[PDB]
Amino acid sequence: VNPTVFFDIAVDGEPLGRVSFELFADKVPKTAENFRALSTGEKGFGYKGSCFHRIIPGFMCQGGDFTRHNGTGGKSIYGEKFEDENFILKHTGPGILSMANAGPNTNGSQFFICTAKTEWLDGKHVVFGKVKEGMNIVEAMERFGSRNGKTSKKITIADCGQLE
Amino acid sequence: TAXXVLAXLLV
Ligand SMILES: [Cl-]
Repeated sequence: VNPTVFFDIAVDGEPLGRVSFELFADKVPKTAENFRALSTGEKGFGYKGSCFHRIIPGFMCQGGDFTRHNGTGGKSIYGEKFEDENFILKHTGPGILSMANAGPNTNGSQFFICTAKTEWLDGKHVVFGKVKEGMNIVEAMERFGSRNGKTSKKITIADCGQLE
Repeated sequence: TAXXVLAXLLV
């Protein structure tokens, strides 16, 4: 009933496995639609081929900067930035998908996948989905991070799209 | 965060 998207993750070019997400379009339709379209590539740009640039074990894996590959870039399907839709959903545990930002109302394309409860981000980052399948892949990704977030190998979204 | 990354646990 909500949409599902997938990422096929690779590590230094070698496939690791698929992560699928449920997007809570029933609660955050504008934010879900952004991520869904960036995953299908239907606006002529998006997540395919981009990297996870900041992975902090025990916290989260951050990605989605498909324009500058370092945190400084990214763009939404609506323009460079869009508003915080709402903060209905909370950072309740591992597998939550939420927007990265540069302060209030600055959503673009960068996102994070939590590997722990991150409740101090409630009311500041818009939660819009959750890992459905492949949490083991996300845990595998964590192994390549570090305390400052720099990754020890290149972690890429080799392919992505919509399942259901 | 996306731009100035600060200390503690932010995105
Ligand atoms: Cl697709």
